[PDB]
Amino acid sequence: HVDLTNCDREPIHIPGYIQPHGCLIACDNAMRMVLRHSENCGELLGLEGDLNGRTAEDVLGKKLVHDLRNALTVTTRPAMLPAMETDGRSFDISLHRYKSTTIIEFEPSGPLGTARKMVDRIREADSVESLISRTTRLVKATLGYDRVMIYRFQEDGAGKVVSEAKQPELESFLGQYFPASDIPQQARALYLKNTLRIISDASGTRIPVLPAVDVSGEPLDLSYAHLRSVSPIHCEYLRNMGVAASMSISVIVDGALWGLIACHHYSPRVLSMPVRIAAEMFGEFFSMHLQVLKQKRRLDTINHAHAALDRFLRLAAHHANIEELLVDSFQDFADLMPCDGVGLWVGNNWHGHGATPPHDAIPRLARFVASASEGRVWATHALSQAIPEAEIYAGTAAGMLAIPLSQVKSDYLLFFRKEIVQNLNWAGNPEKSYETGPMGDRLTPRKSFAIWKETVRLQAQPWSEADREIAEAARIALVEVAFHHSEHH
Amino acid sequence: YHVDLTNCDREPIHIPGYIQPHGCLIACDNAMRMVLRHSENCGELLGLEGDLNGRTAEDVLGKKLVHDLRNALTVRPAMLPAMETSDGRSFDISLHRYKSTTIIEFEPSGSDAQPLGTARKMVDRIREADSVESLISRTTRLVKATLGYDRVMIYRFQEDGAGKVVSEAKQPELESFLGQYFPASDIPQQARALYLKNTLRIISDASGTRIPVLPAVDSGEPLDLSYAHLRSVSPIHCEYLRNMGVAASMSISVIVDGALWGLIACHHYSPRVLSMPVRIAAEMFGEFFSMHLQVLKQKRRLDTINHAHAALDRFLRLAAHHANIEELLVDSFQDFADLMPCDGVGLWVGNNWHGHGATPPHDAIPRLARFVASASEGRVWATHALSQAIPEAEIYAGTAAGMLAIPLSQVKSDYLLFFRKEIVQNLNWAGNPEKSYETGPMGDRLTPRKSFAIWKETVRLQAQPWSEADREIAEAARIALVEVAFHHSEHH
Ligand SMILES: *C/C=C1/C(=C/C2=NC(=C\c3[nH]c(/C=C4/NC(=O)C(C=C)=C4C)c(C)c3CCC(=O)O)/C(CCC(=O)O)=C2C)NC(=O)[C@H]1C
Ligand SMILES: *C/C=C1/C(=C/C2=NC(=C\c3[nH]c(/C=C4/NC(=O)C(C=C)=C4C)c(C)c3CCC(=O)O)/C(CCC(=O)O)=C2C)NC(=O)[C@H]1C
Ligand SMILES: [Cl-]
Ligand SMILES: [Cl-]
Repeated sequence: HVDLTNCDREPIHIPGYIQPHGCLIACDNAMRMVLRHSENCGELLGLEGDLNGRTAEDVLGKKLVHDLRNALTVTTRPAMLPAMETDGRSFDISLHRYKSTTIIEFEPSGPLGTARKMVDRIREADSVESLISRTTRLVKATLGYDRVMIYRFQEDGAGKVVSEAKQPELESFLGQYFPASDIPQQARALYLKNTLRIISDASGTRIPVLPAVDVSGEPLDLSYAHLRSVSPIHCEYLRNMGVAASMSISVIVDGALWGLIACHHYSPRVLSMPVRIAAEMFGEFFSMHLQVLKQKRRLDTINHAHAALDRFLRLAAHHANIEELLVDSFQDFADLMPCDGVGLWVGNNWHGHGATPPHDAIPRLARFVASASEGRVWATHALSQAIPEAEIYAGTAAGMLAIPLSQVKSDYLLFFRKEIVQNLNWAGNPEKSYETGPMGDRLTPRKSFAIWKETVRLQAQPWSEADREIAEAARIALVEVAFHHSEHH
Repeated sequence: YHVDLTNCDREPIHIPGYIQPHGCLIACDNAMRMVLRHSENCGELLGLEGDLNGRTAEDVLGKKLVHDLRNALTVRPAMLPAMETSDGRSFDISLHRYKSTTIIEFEPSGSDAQPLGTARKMVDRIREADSVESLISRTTRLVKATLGYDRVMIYRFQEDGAGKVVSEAKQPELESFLGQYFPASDIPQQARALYLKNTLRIISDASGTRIPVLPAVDSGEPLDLSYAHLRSVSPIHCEYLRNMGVAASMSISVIVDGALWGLIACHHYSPRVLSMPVRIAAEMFGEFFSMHLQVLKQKRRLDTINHAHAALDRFLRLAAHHANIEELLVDSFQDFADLMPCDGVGLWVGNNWHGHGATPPHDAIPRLARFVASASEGRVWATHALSQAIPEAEIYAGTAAGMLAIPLSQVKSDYLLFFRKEIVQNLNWAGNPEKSYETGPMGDRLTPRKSFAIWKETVRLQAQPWSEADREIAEAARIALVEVAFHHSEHH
């Protein structure tokens, strides 16, 4: 009995049910004997009686067993076998082996070409922004879903809606965030393991797997089964939205879950196997192209930083007073990385530009970095957790990155970021409200957004590994300025 | 016009006026309405009665085939295997438009597997390669075993455009070229341009009777065969191949950062051509090989850069506990040899030398330090040609032909110096010095023995160039050492 108290640990990989848009047979490892079957196998495949204890050869016939045993060699990911002949009827068959069990999934029948056409419309994108923008538009028109979104996962596991294409009558979620808890760890693991997650009907009656628990007390692990049933938590969430069906394409960068291409329909919908194969091929190209553009943007940003710091080094060689040059120059360092403010703290004198803590606050911050830092870059996105008094000015500066200008003096170049809620660009309608089921308003985008805001209260956008690399290049450039100055003075 | 060794550097190999005899070529107007030119062998190969120039493409090829070819041109040349011609027979057709001309190329169809299946099997056998070395090593063995050529080599182009043979799979009776180099002049610029433009270059027969394109000149214009796979071969290269005993070849161009990284060169000692479907597979393999090489290269660069940073960070922590930085460096300098490929390293501080490995003699260092001082703007200075900067350095070029200097001060001419031997000293050539080659009318220039001798002369007194990676690591070392000096001054 899953509810909001235990849905974080719901065993969604072993639900004991499938979705009604196909049927499922579980065989032993050698595909000799039928061990389990979905209750709808008789109806869909035209079979009579309890299929359990019948041979694979009996239930499937000599030909299909021969063909499926061969395909099981290909087994990586599940083998997708569209348009397989049974009675001379056509079934789209998915076949995999996991936990010493052969799972065979059947759909009544109805790729390179569709895939090639989609990939040709994104392969010329030359920015991450351009790729993610055009992808929702392209997937929506090609796969025919009412809404297509892209989420980018944040360092804390929250999702941000970074792209959206939708029917003009729908509310917008663009620029919205949801908390990490909206997608539990087992769901994330399954998104990482499977390219596609299909939900044909959020109000479809689940079909039991017979048996749910076998004679040995083992549940059936449906981790790689596309027909695997959906948490009633998530089904209630979609029903509250008015969503009736979904398909997600997992975006994998550096072997990790970067985000999802989330396709939502406001009526039941399932794509044929051939179209899903195309969507999966599109997903792999999207992921690779995203990873290529992301590397290029990083390289350009690091190179920009180096060229700016080299200009500063050449400039500084012609200056007898380094403190004066920095007082005149420090605001230009704001261009090195995303920040809302920058400041110079040298000889107990403060110079601020943009959104910073007030001069009164800087001694305490300088003191804390001196204590906290081992002479290297020190950075936090949650100043109030380090310095409670920092809560007062969290609206202006919730995040700080500190570059030491000396190992002897408590002098710093300080970068600041606003509370992340202050930089929101949400396209949504705060008047749009949602109906709820027995679990209450927790399972609504409105409440999800409110919960996210509570989790980032008094916090800024985290300092990226790139921001930290740029900060280290700046620390080291400034050491060099100081050294060359002492060499000649 | 006759090509020879004085003008082969500018031979117009894109407009030879001939094709190779393993197919035939029809050139049409941009709309594929009219036949403008044809190879002499079109008559024999396609079974066409009478001169073709002036006829409609539909009259020559039939309405159905021209319809399909028009469609293919609507949807790199188009590779169309097993096309049915008007007389029932199957032809592998290559189709492209260039310089307002449609070029149709024909080969008799055989029996072939789907290219994608062939390509996938090859790709599956290199995709698990986790180093550049493992990829380059296994690729010549795999390609030879798949395509059935007598020799498969990989060349890597050097900074000066020279090729190095970095992988080889061969018949056991053949001479080895592994670890050999050839000078840049062995592949002229227009040949390089065509290796960049075309993934595959096919030579069916290095001694084969050229088939004329009729007419060779139309308006005075020759037929541009830049993208035609049947384009004939320079007499110079055919003579080179005949001298080697090579009768046929196929090269797969390796493209990295939109530049020609190298070739997978397939050589046969008897006339040989692959079917179009196996050539499509070879092209798909080449594309995958290029991408996987780039991924392995990126990981190897990142690992060497991170290894350098980790080592320089250990040194910074170490130095913080040392009152005497000069002494620490005297004790430590040899460890810096581990940052980048080098044959020697030394410390020049306070007119005192300490050397490790292959370095100039102690007496040579003051002249080198003085040179860097006058030539450097207080940043890293590096050369692979010391004697070109300092004539005196020729004396010790065997030991040290290349130097990368890291300045330790802006007010004292103190350096950490890295050295590389003359490149011929680090040669790992698997070849037979007693293997000799017959020659044609152009003489022994067109032989591997003389190619290698010419290369050796182009790099005499020179080392392996310092890579962009080596220079990035040197700059991290310079900066780390500035930081050691500064923190020393802060606390002392
Ligand atoms: C305690 C467990 C909860 C839970 C579980 C599951 N969520 C799953 C998928 C899922 N949930 C959401 C959340 C959203 N928040 C929004 O603000 C919003 C829209 C504006 C959505 C849709 C998302 C985004 C997803 C990802 C799929 C998609 O986008 O379509 C999930 C997996 C379902 C499956 O098996 O396919 C589980 C389990 N959701 C909760 O809210 C909680 C409390
Ligand atoms: C002045 C022009 C010259 C010239 C022209 C061409 N060379 C072409 C191809 C070619 N040439 C070589 C050279 C080699 N040097 C070796 O030492 C060696 C073997 C040990 C070889 C084979 C190479 C490597 C190649 C690349 C193709 C291959 O390796 O199979 C060329 C293009 C031919 C074409 O149309 O396909 C031209 C033109 N070669 C000279 O030596 C000079 C003087
Ligand atoms: Cl749209
Ligand atoms: Cl990103």
